[PDB]
Parts: sequence; structure tokens; C-alpha cells
Amino acid sequence: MPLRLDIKRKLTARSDRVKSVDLHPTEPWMLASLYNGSVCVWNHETQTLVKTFEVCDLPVRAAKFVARKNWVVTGADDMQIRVFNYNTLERVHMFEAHSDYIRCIAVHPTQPFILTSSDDMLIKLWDWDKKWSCSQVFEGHTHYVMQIVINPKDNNQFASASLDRTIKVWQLGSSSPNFTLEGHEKGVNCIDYYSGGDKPYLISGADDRLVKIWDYQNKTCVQTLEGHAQNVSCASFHPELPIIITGSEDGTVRIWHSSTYRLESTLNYGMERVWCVASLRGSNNVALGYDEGSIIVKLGREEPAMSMDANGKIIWAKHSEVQQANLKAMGDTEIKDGERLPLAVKDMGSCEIYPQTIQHNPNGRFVVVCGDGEYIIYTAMALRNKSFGSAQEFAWAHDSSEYAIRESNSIVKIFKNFKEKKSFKPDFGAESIYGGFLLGVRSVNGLAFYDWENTELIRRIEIQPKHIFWSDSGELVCIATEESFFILKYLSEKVLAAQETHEGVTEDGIEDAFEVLG
Amino acid sequence: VELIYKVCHANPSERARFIRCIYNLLQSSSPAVKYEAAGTLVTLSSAPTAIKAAAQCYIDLIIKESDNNVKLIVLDRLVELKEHPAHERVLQDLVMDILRVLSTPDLEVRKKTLQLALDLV
Repeated sequence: MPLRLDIKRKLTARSDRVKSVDLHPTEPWMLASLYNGSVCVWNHETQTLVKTFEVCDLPVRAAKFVARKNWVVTGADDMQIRVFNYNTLERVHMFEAHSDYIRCIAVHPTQPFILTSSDDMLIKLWDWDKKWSCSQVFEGHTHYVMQIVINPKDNNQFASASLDRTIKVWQLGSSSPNFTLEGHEKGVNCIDYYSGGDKPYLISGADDRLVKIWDYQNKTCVQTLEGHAQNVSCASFHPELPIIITGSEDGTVRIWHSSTYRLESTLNYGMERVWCVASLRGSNNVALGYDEGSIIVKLGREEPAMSMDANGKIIWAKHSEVQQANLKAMGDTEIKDGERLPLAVKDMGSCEIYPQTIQHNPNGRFVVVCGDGEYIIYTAMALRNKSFGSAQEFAWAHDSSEYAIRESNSIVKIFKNFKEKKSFKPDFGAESIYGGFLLGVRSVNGLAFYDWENTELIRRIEIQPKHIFWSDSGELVCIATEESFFILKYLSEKVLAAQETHEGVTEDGIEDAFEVLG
Repeated sequence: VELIYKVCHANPSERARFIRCIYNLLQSSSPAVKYEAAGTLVTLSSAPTAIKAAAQCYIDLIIKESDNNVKLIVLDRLVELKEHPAHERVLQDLVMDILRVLSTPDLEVRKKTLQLALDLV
């Protein structure tokens, strides 16, 4: 089922089997805990490795940051959790967290607690402020406690997953698990919550190849996710996007839409055996631990799709008083420029496709919802189906009753009145499109401008753009470029002689028809 | 042999000389908005509140150059972050409110911040 994604490899690092991957609670750093006996952290934005800590000489399964103390907790096959200062580089504390190696650690920023889960079938609580005294010991799990997560609706609650085919929800107060969920059938590798103030969910992953979704409120199993085609090592929920990201020991990661569980993507890397997953709680970074290293990956959807016409129908999709599937929104409010204005939505009629991009017409007569290689046109404020068309991309031009589309045949297309224009068809190839009157099409390390008159190459500007937008006179253009910005002059008369003559080269243009104004 | 006619040409070395050369070609009312000076400068007070407090000072200075009466001391440039349009969205004053403090951030930053509210406005 369609979803705004864009998987990007933010940083990779090669090392012996990383059991845990973490994002720093408040920092842009991601910590991965390796089987090098070392845990290493790298800030995968500037691509700087901030620090490493040698916890043990035998594997460190878990590592997490207790950001407030400016300390990191690690649990290694020393059967200890050792604490270090990540800016004063020394070991803050050393303590025996368990009688066995520590698979996962969870940190409660609001309490002094870390509870750690270990394969001594017990999860123990340590309080950093007491100098890592044992606050509470939880006895409930009768098997290897693979992972621990804290519920974000009550931090006093956590769930622990154990290979005993349950995930047990426990409270701090109570050694014993205050209720048990039987979340899986072939042991539970992982537990995660689907984050938020109104989301009572659990996930279980198991070596029966499957990840299962559970609702902790209702206690039923919402659905079963195919997971992988081999034992699901870990599974987690993405917060923002409706998906579940799972990893398997087959070296494959799969992304599943959390609305029908149909395969959004399968990712392999040449690192293989993907042991863990974790997700950033502020959303759009997930990190996955593999045998041969760790990766931090960045998921797509960073920005919203919307457009403001002149009718006061400012239309978005998703959001409040609007559904994603259907289309709506209005914004007729003019309250003070210094704050964010209300939603001010008024209801808007039918849709039939998903909005990859959803946009009102710039002067208010059309609405366009674009999605899945198709555009559907709905009427400005009535929303009856006006028109239809093809569009992997749709952009309104300046004309906005002429628009540019990428129909993805290797020629950038113009559709006029939502009907295809074949008097427009670049003598460039295409790789991408910029709208406005002279359509910019990017191909062969060039930006070429084409005529909506006879589709000849007017000029080529040798710095490719981000965008072309053309003024509403179509003589002046504003080019968004990595250069920074251009304003160019299209001299109309010069173009008419040049285009007719076709003195403008197929892939290089005529450097006179356009001139660079500034 | 230092001073280039260029922007750069590459590499940390050229880059380090370059901020020296830039300060020459615009000395006028401090650097104002710190150049490539910013990178070393944080480490210069790694102990830990003092960096923010300092940073807050520069940010306040930078906003505007006011009258400069008794505790109205903001230098740097007169317009470069203005103050106070009525069409500016979501306004300059939001950052100005931080500087009004009870302790709203921590004490070192607090002492700097109270002076800094006084200083801009």
C-alpha cells in the first residue's frame, strides 16, 4: 500500500556483531553495542565518531545513554553494567547487573532507573544516583531476557521479552510481572511499544519467522506480520510512519505498512544477519544491528504536501479534520502573524487515490491529488471529478492550467487542461523535471529549458537546478540551484527566431534566446 | 606566506588563515556574527554552563545595537536581526523572553540572561 518513504544510509560502521543499536535520548548520536567488547558511538550527522568505551574484552550486548548524567550504560559478558562519562572519558561506575550477560538496558530519564534484561532470566533495576545500587529485582521471566523497553505512557511500566513465548508487562513496584501477554509462539526476542500518549501497543518478534502486533489495551493480537522469510531476530514500530521495521538473520530488513501489512520494501546491505532494530522516538531514523557491523538509516517523509489557492481552501492531506485517503482543508483565519494560526478547516468532497502530493490550484479552480503514477483532479470547492491524468510527479506551473508532469518515459511532459501536450516533448532525454513556463528538464549534467511552443532547446544552463519556477509573464525565471539562485531573462523575440531556426543544439542549446540576468 | 586573493582554495590550513584574513576585511564593531572562529570557541569553556551563558551574550549583542545606556549595552550591528516588526512571524521576541529569567535555565546562564534582557530592551 503506498507510503512516503526514502531509505538513506546515514552512517555505517563495520565491527563484530552488534547486538544493540540505540539512538542517544536527546543527542544526534547513535550508539551501537558490539561484540568487540567495545561499544562505539558515532554522530551520524557530521560523520564524526564521538567516543568508544571498552566495557569488556568479551562482547557487550547492550548499550544506552543516560543523557542527564552525561553517562552511558553498557552491559557486557562481564555480567556487569559499567558506566562511563562520555565527555570526561573514564569509567563512572562498575557494578554487577546480573548473573549473566546483559542483552538490553532501558533508561528512564524521569526516574534514576535503568532496568536491564539479562539471560539469567531476570531483569534487575539499578539506580544511577545511588551509585548503581540494586533498587529492585524483577523475577518473573523463566527464560533468556532478550530485550527490555519502557512504556512511554507510564515509565514505571516496562515490558521485557524473553524466549519463554511471552512478553510480560511489569511494574517497578512489583518484582513480579503484574500481567503476562503470550505474544509469540517460538519465544519473544523483542518488545517495543508503539510510542505516544495514546498508543497502548506491544510488538513481539519471534524465531518462527514472524513478528506479531498486539494491542495491550484489548489484549488481542491485532495482526501477524510475515516479518521475514527466516527467523525474525527483532521487530520494532516506527512512531511517525505507519510501518513496522523488522530484521532477520537472513541479512534482510523489511518494512511493512501497518494498515494492511503489504511489503513496503526489502533491504539487504552485504552486512547480513540483522539482529536488532530500534527506532528514534522523535522519528525518521531507525538503526539496525548486523553481524558485520551496524548501520544507521534515515527514513523518508520529512516535509508535508500542501497548497494554498486564492479561495482560502488551503489543502493538505492527513492532519486534523481531514483524512489521508480523502481530501480536505481550509484556512480562512488571519489571526496575527507572530503565532501559528488555527487549522480553520472546512470539509471537502471525494477522492479516489492516495496523496503522494495533494495541492490546490494557485488561483482556485482545481484541486489535484497526485498519487501512484496517476493524478486525479477534483473541482476547487465542489470536489467532483473534473479530470484525470498520469503523473509520477505533478507540479502546477505558473499557468496552472498548464502543468508539468513526469510521465517517466524519459521525456518530461506537459499536460494542458489535464490532457497530454505532445507539442511538448524535450529533445533532451529526462532525468527530472522543474515546472514553470520554460520547462526545465535535467539530463546529461545539464538543465535544458523547453518551449511550450515547439519543444526546441532554448538554452541549457550548466548548473542543474533544484527548481525552476517562471514568473507569470514567462520572461523572468527563478532558478533554485546548488549555485544558490539565478534570475534569467527569456527574451521572447530572440527565442522565436532561435526556436524556429532550431539553432539551439539537442543537448547544449543556443546560448542566446535566454540570457543570465543575475 | 599568508593572505590569499581568493575565497580559499581548500584544506583546514588555508581555512584557518582565511578567518584571520576575513576579520581584516571587516573589523567594524567586533566580528558581530562569528566567522570560523565558532569551532575552537566552544571548547574554550568546556566546563559547561559557561559556553551557553557566553553564547547567549553574543546572540543578544547581535540582535541589535540599542541606545547603550545603563545596562542597555547591546553593541554589534544595528540591523542584522532587527527588533520588532508587527508582520514578522513568529517574531524576534520569543528569543528575547528566554533572557527574562527567574532561573529558567541554570544559574550561570541566569545571571548572564537577566543582564541580557535588560541590555536589548
